[PDB]
Amino acid sequence: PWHHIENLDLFFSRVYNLHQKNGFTCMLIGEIFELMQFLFVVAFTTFLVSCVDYDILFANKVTLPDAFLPAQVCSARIQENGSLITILVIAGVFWIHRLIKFIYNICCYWEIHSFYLHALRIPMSALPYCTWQEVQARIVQTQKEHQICIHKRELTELDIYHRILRFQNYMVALVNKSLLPLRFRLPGLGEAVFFTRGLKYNFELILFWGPGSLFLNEWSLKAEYKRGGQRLELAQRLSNRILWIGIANFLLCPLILIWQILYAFFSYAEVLKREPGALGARCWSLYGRCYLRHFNELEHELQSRLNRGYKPASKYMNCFLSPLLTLLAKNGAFFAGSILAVLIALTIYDEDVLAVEHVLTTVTLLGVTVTVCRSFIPDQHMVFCPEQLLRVILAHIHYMPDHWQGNAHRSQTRDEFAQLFQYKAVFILEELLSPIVTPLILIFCLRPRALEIIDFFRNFTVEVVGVGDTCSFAQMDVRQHGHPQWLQTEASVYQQAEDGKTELSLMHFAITNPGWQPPRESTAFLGFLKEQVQRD
Amino acid sequence: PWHHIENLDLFFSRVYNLHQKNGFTCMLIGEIFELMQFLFVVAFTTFLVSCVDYDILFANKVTLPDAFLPAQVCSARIQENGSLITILVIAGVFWIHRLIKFIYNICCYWEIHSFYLHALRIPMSALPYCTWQEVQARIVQTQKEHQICIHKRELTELDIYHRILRFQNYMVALVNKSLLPLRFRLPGLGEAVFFTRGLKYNFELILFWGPGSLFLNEWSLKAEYKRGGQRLELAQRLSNRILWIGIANFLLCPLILIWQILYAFFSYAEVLKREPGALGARCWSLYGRCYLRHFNELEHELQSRLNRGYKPASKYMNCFLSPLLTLLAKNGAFFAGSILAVLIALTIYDEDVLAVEHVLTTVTLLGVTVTVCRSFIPDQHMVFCPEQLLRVILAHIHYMPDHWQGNAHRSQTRDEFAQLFQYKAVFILEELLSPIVTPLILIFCLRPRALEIIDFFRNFTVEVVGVGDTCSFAQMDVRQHGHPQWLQTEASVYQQAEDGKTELSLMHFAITNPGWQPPRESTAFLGFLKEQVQRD
Amino acid sequence: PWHHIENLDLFFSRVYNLHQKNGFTCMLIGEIFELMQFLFVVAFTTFLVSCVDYDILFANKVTLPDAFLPAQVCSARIQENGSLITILVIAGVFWIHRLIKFIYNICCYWEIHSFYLHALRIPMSALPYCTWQEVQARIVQTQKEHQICIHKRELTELDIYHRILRFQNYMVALVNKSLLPLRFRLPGLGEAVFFTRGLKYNFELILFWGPGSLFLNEWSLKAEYKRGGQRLELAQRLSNRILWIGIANFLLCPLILIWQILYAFFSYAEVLKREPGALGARCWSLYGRCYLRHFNELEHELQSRLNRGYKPASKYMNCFLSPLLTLLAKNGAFFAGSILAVLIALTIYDEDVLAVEHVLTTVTLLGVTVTVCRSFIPDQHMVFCPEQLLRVILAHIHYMPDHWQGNAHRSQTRDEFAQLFQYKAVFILEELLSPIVTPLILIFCLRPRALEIIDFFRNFTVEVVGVGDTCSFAQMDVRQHGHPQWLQTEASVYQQAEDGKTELSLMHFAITNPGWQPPRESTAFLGFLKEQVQRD
Ligand SMILES: CCCCCCCCCCC(CCCCCCCCCC)(CO[C@H]1O[C@@H](CO)[C@H](O[C@@H]2O[C@@H](CO)[C@H](O)[C@@H](O)[C@@H]2O)[C@@H](O)[C@@H]1O)CO[C@H]1O[C@@H](CO)[C@H](O[C@@H]2O[C@@H](CO)[C@H](O)[C@@H](O)[C@@H]2O)[C@@H](O)[C@H]1O
Ligand SMILES: CCCCCCCCCCC(CCCCCCCCCC)(CO[C@H]1O[C@@H](CO)[C@H](O[C@@H]2O[C@@H](CO)[C@H](O)[C@@H](O)[C@@H]2O)[C@@H](O)[C@@H]1O)CO[C@H]1O[C@@H](CO)[C@H](O[C@@H]2O[C@@H](CO)[C@H](O)[C@@H](O)[C@@H]2O)[C@@H](O)[C@H]1O
Ligand SMILES: CCCCCCCCCCC(CCCCCCCCCC)(CO[C@H]1O[C@@H](CO)[C@H](O[C@@H]2O[C@@H](CO)[C@H](O)[C@@H](O)[C@@H]2O)[C@@H](O)[C@@H]1O)CO[C@H]1O[C@@H](CO)[C@H](O[C@@H]2O[C@@H](CO)[C@H](O)[C@@H](O)[C@@H]2O)[C@@H](O)[C@H]1O
Ligand SMILES: CCCCCCCCCCC(CCCCCCCCCC)(CO[C@H]1O[C@@H](CO)[C@H](O[C@@H]2O[C@@H](CO)[C@H](O)[C@@H](O)[C@@H]2O)[C@@H](O)[C@@H]1O)CO[C@H]1O[C@@H](CO)[C@H](O[C@@H]2O[C@@H](CO)[C@H](O)[C@@H](O)[C@@H]2O)[C@@H](O)[C@H]1O
Ligand SMILES: CCCCCCCCCCC(CCCCCCCCCC)(CO[C@H]1O[C@@H](CO)[C@H](O[C@@H]2O[C@@H](CO)[C@H](O)[C@@H](O)[C@@H]2O)[C@@H](O)[C@@H]1O)CO[C@H]1O[C@@H](CO)[C@H](O[C@@H]2O[C@@H](CO)[C@H](O)[C@@H](O)[C@@H]2O)[C@@H](O)[C@H]1O
Ligand SMILES: CCCCCCCCCCC(CCCCCCCCCC)(CO[C@H]1O[C@@H](CO)[C@H](O[C@@H]2O[C@@H](CO)[C@H](O)[C@@H](O)[C@@H]2O)[C@@H](O)[C@@H]1O)CO[C@H]1O[C@@H](CO)[C@H](O[C@@H]2O[C@@H](CO)[C@H](O)[C@@H](O)[C@@H]2O)[C@@H](O)[C@H]1O
Repeated sequence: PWHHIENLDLFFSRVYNLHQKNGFTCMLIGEIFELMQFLFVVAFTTFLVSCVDYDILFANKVTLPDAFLPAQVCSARIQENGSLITILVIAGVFWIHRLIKFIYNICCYWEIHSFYLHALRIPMSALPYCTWQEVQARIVQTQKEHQICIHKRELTELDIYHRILRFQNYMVALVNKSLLPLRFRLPGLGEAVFFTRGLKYNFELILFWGPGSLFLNEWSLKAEYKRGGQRLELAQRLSNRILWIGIANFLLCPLILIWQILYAFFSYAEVLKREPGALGARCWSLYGRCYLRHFNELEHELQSRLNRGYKPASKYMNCFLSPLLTLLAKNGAFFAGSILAVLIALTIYDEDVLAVEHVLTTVTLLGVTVTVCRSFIPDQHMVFCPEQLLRVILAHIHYMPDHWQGNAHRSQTRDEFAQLFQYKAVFILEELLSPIVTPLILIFCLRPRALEIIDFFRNFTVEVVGVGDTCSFAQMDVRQHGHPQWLQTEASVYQQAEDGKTELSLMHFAITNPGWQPPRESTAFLGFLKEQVQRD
Repeated sequence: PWHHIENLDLFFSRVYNLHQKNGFTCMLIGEIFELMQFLFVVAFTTFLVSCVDYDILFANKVTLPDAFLPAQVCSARIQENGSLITILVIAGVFWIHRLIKFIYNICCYWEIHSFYLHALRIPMSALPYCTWQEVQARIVQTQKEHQICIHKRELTELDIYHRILRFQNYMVALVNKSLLPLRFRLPGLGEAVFFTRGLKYNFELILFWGPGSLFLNEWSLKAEYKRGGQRLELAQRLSNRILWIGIANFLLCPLILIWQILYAFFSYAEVLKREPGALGARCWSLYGRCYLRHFNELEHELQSRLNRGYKPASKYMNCFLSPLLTLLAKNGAFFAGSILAVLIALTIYDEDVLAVEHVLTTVTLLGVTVTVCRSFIPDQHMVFCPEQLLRVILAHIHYMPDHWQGNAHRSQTRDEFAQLFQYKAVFILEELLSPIVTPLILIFCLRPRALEIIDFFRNFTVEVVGVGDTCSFAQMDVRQHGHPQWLQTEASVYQQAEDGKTELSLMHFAITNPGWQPPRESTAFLGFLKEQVQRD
Repeated sequence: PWHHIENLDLFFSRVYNLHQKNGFTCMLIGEIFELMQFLFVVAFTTFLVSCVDYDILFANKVTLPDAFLPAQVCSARIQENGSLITILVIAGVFWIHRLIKFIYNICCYWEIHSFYLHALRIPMSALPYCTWQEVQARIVQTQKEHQICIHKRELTELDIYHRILRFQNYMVALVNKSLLPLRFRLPGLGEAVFFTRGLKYNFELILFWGPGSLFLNEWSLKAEYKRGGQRLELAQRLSNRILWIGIANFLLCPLILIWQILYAFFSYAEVLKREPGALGARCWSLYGRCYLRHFNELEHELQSRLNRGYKPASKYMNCFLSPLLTLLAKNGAFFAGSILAVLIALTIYDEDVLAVEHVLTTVTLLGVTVTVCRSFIPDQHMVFCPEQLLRVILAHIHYMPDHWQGNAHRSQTRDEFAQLFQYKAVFILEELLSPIVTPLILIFCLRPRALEIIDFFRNFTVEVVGVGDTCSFAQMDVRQHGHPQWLQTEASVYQQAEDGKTELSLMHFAITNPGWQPPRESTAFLGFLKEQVQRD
């Protein structure tokens, strides 16, 4: 609760994170569990590889520990493996770095916990039931007593938003203006979108937080990037920086590939054996979390919007069925159910139809076949309405390409709605492929864009008095960043928010935070909008 | 895409069918699968009857093909069966007729495929996502360039409807005016309705397409039926025709009975072993598909209406529970679950309670008993609302007897809503009974109505300039076929659409096809209706 | 259908009960089943205790009846048990009393059956589909012909309500004004509510129907309780009466405890073995059936309101999840699914991984663990809205504390909504604990309130001309029993309906029974309410 604290972006971010992971104790436990999962994957894997005698386990009454070798021998058997010892040393160094960051993080989170209890007065018991809106209103009222925000002003409830979301507004504006290569033209497929967790991590490590990034403070852009001249040498320097970060990625490829595979296998294989159709359900697509996101939108508001609108979207995606697969399913079900009905009537009649060379395996395989086909057979009496489903999905989601509203029922619309909605299986596949795909996209597809990235960060970076250097769009300025088709805008092409992000983002903010005082242009815009809504 | 083609009814029907079975390839495959199902049922059955040595299979390690007899012996064993060889010869003749019709059909469908691609310009890829409305608008715009409709006029979008649905409007009007015996008074039951697939096939074979039917062209009624005189000799001729068609049915009874038995056995026996309650779900009742159908309503519009309104109807049917069966279920569940809980506690305690003469079979039978009873026990906390359920079911369905709206909750209403909604099990039973029941209804209950059928076809058959001879009701003429209670109508009794079919059918058509230009009386009617709706 | 019958409260109650248990036959069967369940529990239990030779059954091919001992020995083995014979004699005396009451009840119900058939003219076939509203309208029209209601007036449709619900309105008003101890302050828990079936039975046996109750006739209060004086001696007499009834409860404690144990064991043990999560579903809480109930509300109207509003309430209760349990579930699922995926991959690879000392039991236990955790893991994409859920729950339920409407999302609101909504498991536990808890609450917590109970029954008991002595609140008088905050009321504190029961109860009655003629003040109140609703 200190006066003139430190970097305020971090303080506010930590406060927000403490509200999200409901309380200090919960958060501490969550982090500890996160550290134990890594160590368990690595140690379980190295135990399975190195200490277990599979031959005795398989064939050659045997108790479980009859397989395991004694530690006095496991240590020697794992030590005489240069590749394994090297992977373990790199894994242990990453782990120790993560454990040290965790200790430092909890030592800094006890300070936020004391902030809550003593200056906000929200006990950790009343924190899960507490409405981040109420939390930040407490903070804004506290700004008087326990002084913060070194010496600029009183907090204005959007400052906190800018502090928590400075780099995320930059990502939103980068992806919104089609920098940052995502679309690819694969042979044998349409234009794929490849945006993963590792790729966005690399983009942020290149642009925002690193040794030689664009930013020096975490709230101020380096002084040269604001200068119009010397843009070409800056572009060359950025290109070399991203080249070498891509090469580090290419060299770390084997280790991250191993991690993604062990790890994929340690959860999704269980789910596969249980319910193989859980991976046929669809998830909201990291590209799509960044596309459908308003500018100053905290994570919980985006996710509330995203799951309010999830079941409409599943009803839409299941409308759409291929006739050929449906017919193949129907008829395979007929023929398999016929042979199975005959074999079942026989095994019921005499009961010795069973234990005939292949009858039992045949019954089981035929049952699996009938079940798969019946899962592919659409439910008769299914209401097919892709227009109203798309209308309600939009009402929850707020952003959609413009060539969707008319032709809701075509393959073009369905095909690029799957850009946003994504079978979970292609998610797991796409997270597996990112170790081997991220370096080459990073080296080849982004380095040509470095001169456009430099011009973005020079052109769209405003200095706001209290917060520092923020994105130019996240101001929610209807002027200078509007879009003439949605709407007064003093914005030409290249200087405009594409899918209506400025207008819809300002509306979403004004609706979610009713306490905020809207500037002149924003107030006039919202008033004219309300007049048009109530009039028309 | 030819000029002055052929019979246009067939051309249009084929075009519509090609749109429905989404594309030529899909349709071809579907027909091939339809041909392979027949051949598989017959060949699998004759293999099970004739080639398999059940004794060795049952009792007397044995591989599966140890049962089968060698073909050099299967041929002789199937050939020395006069009944089997005769059934196989009749089956093979029906098959060859169906295969020849299939070859002719695909040779005629390649012409419709070329029509699409070259004159409509809708590739087979864009056809599943294509909206029959858009397809027929293409057709109506094409009528200028690739000339069709030999020489009468330009197409008016209702001509295509009449062409595709000429005989189906006749069936709708026949069933609507209570010709065509459907209601029967069985002893021990209420008035049953027996309308099947085979019965309607026989009605159409008698009336519409045959050697000596009412129609000579497929678009023109024979010349004598338009004459008022000689009605009695025509009635006698029709009565003799239907007598001999009924006798052909009675003679073919054994073969169609065998077909229905086998074919139901295969599929529904599999479903029975899987989920015996799937046959307790209810389907929309061939009588009911013809009762709830508007006049000029293509199959996909009826089915869209029928499944939009399916779940309300299931919620209605499950409201209604017999108290005696509910009480018997509750108490049988109590006593069975009590004995099973005791036996389960014992088998858990010692684990040797099992392998006691009858304990395991008792546990299994008691589990089945508890599950059946719990399925019959209504869900407590079930909202019982048969008035609003009937209101929404009507909103989807549009046609309901008039003595339903008040007493939605009685046994009279539920009992004759099951005329339309029909357990799937009574559907399979009613399709099994049709081989043995259709000849006797056809000989006894319809031959007395022949003089009324002749008067129907003489009185209600208009000659419309472009289309030929169509039903008089399907014109959707508010005059001369109205109903005074629904509504100006110059229609007395016997000359009126009963359940409001004219008014509601004209409204449904005007709503589904917004491009159609409504005649004077229809326009005035729809305008007055809109004024009354917006006023009241 | 007799003229000047008997006590009319009983006649009307019986008529209502006959309508509820749909018909005489159904009702008779239900009662017979109720008698057979008691006898079966007792006889099955005494057979399991006394006649079965568990040693031979467990260890020492054996047919089931090899366990049972011959009756010539079972009689002697059950007779030489003083405790068992005593429990059986008390059980048989209670049974014989119940059988005698059943015979008398059906001999009195044949009279109501003849009443229906001959004076109301509703056959038992048309009775399940018959709408108690229609039944009582028949009754009110019958009041002219088959004369009833000895000589006061014609029936006014609220008289029947008072007759059926005289003592239940008293319970509603007792619980509504916080007499009748329900809230308790347990250590280690919040303020528990303990209101069971046995406790309310004891309250009614003390107050309403007994040897020396408050009422002498069933429709008239004893003459002394109307007198202001002698209140202290009446309070002492009531205190002694409730002391001795509590002591009878304390002495009968072992037998009712045995009954509850057995009876819960049978049914809920079966359900436990089947679906252990059925006991995690929530039920509407005997306290809560009495709290949410309007004054003159028959049982079926309350239950219709209670299940119309059940699924909203379950959606509310499940949008509250503890973060710590959710995190523990997620991570236990991870670690268990990881070890199980490894063991499953091994058993798939070689198939002899199985039959290794503990692998199969480990796979089963791990599967149970993963399933339990996945049940505790909240469904991602779950819409969390406790404000609109509470709004719709209120719309169905009509009564709620006033400090709920604002903070729908807190632990205070959830914690005292579980007062009304109650896991089924705590219901079964709370019905088990009532034999041992009811005597001590009855002796200690209610005897101090006897002087307030006397003042309640003296102050709030009006003599209405046709019905006799009814509760003062159940008149639905907006004056003299209103509440100034809801609303003209001439009611001070202690003389007012707390949660708005008078106003909302009068509204519910006027809406459910549209035929009733509302008195002056009630009519003016309802009119002003309608004017305010349509105005604001
Ligand atoms: C110049 C060099 C550049 C090279 C850079 C490489 C970039 C890619 C590296 C990827 C990696 C390196 C680890 C490799 C280990 C090697 C050891 C050898 C192993 C041999 C045996 C770190 O990278 C992750 O780090 C995260 C931050 O830690 C980032 O998100 C930040 O996180 C927060 C901040 O605390 C804030 O929310 C915010 O700041 C960011 O959102 C991620 O964006 C990033 O992918 C892997 O860590 C990852 O593990 C995966 C599960 O595989 C985790 O999955 C997630 O959570 C699971 C449930 O828990 C679910 O299962 C899974 O569905 C879910 O998705 C990831 O979350 C991540 O933890
Ligand atoms: C040739 C030079 C190369 C040297 C190594 C650098 C390699 C490049 C990355 C280095 C990297 C991890 C390694 C990447 C993971 C690899 C995955 C696979 C690897 C194994 C397969 C270590 O990060 C720091 O580690 C420090 C030591 O631990 C180093 O000491 C330095 O010197 C000392 C004195 O001068 C200083 O006192 C000391 O403070 C310095 O830090 C630093 O050099 C380094 O920057 C960066 O990761 C991390 O960056 C941070 C922001 O920084 C990210 O911030 C998160 O999100 C932001 C929200 O907006 C906010 O930032 C923040 O709210 C949030 O927490 C994290 O999400 C996190 O991901
Ligand atoms: C003077 C003499 C009069 C005698 C007339 C008899 C009238 C009754 C005969 C009935 C029969 C004779 C076959 C007997 C074989 C004997 C061989 C011996 C066997 C010994 C071993 C033909 O009759 C059917 O023919 C159809 C046309 O082919 C008709 O519909 C037309 O169809 C289209 C046009 O192509 C157009 O849509 C339109 O024009 C009509 O809608 C049907 O109405 C008619 O029932 C049987 O065929 C039938 O098989 C059944 C499944 O049993 C099929 O079931 C349907 O599809 C299944 C999924 O695929 C499902 O399982 C099933 O749920 C579903 O219901 C039927 O569809 C039908 O194919
Ligand atoms: C004592 C005389 C008796 C002779 C036999 C006739 C027996 C009566 C029916 C004969 C029957 C099948 C047999 C019934 C099935 C039996 C089931 C059980 C049987 C085994 C247990 C064969 O139909 C034709 O077969 C031809 C040869 O294959 C014959 O050759 C003739 O002579 C040549 C030169 O003069 C000519 O060139 C040749 O074109 C002639 O056809 C014809 O006689 C016969 O009409 C009719 O079935 C079929 O009728 C057609 C419309 O016709 C129905 O149309 C469908 O729906 C309509 C949509 O609106 C439209 O029509 C159409 O869009 C659609 O496709 C079909 O749904 C279909 O069902
Ligand atoms: C001075 C002395 C005072 C002492 C008073 C004690 C007060 C508590 C006694 C409790 C007891 C004494 C029996 C003990 C047997 C001892 C024999 C020895 C056994 C050794 C081996 C009678 O008490 C019950 O009697 C009922 C009336 O009969 C009362 O409700 C009235 O009922 C109607 C009127 O007919 C009218 O609706 C109305 O008037 C009241 O609503 C109940 O409120 C009362 O609890 C037990 O009876 C009970 O059995 C339980 C199931 O355990 C029954 O459960 C219910 O139905 C089940 C499905 O059927 C379900 O499973 C269960 O979920 C459900 O809850 C109860 O319903 C009840 O029948
Ligand atoms: C030291 C004296 C003690 C003597 C014994 C009395 C003990 C106290 C209760 C006695 C009790 C059962 C015992 C309690 C259960 C115990 C559970 C565990 C026990 C074993 C562990 C027997 O009830 C009666 O039984 C009679 C004989 O069978 C007795 O004969 C008497 O003398 C004769 C000539 O003068 C008379 O002709 C004869 O008519 C007298 O009845 C009476 O004394 C007794 O009142 C009362 O239970 C019952 O009360 C009735 C209303 O009364 C309740 O009414 C129900 O709900 C009401 C709706 O608003 C309405 O009333 C009604 O619509 C409905 O039906 C019932 O729900 C029911 O529960």
